[PDB]
Amino acid sequence: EEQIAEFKEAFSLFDKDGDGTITTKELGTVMRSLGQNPTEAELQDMINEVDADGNGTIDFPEFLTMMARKMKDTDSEEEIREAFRVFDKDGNGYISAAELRHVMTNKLTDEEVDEMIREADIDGDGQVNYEEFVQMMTA
Amino acid sequence: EVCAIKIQRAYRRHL
Ligand SMILES: [Ca+2]
Ligand SMILES: [Ca+2]
Ligand SMILES: [Ca+2]
Ligand SMILES: [Ca+2]
Repeated sequence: EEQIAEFKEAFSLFDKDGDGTITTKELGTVMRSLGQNPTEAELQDMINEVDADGNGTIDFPEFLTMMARKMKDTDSEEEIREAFRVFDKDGNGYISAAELRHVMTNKLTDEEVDEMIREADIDGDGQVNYEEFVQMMTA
Repeated sequence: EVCAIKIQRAYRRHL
């Protein structure tokens, strides 16, 4: 879109010397300005994860690919978090059988919805948390 | 039924 412009700006914040590549040391600089203090090994891992051609640095195409996947994955997370908030009527961080039942009609019996909860209820507390919800929605 | 949830979410989202 015109989001490439925004991605170029973000890239330019990493590419401190404007050579069109992001090095481990430039990434290091960025992360310390955000209040993190990564090791050289941690930095290398992060570069390696994005470095499609294995040349040891991140060019703008590599960065753009990474940003587009991160944005899709961020958009998805947010969609699932919104769905979860809709179910979690009382905002307690768990979906009850009662909340699932309400939502699910808008006609299931307590027994039928208990069954749905149990299927999703990895930790056995008889409710569905966000982590369990993500599992159920993405599997 | 998770399908039904995915579909109705897709239709009634961002209200
Ligand atoms: Ca650079
Ligand atoms: Ca590269
Ligand atoms: Ca709840
Ligand atoms: Ca649970």
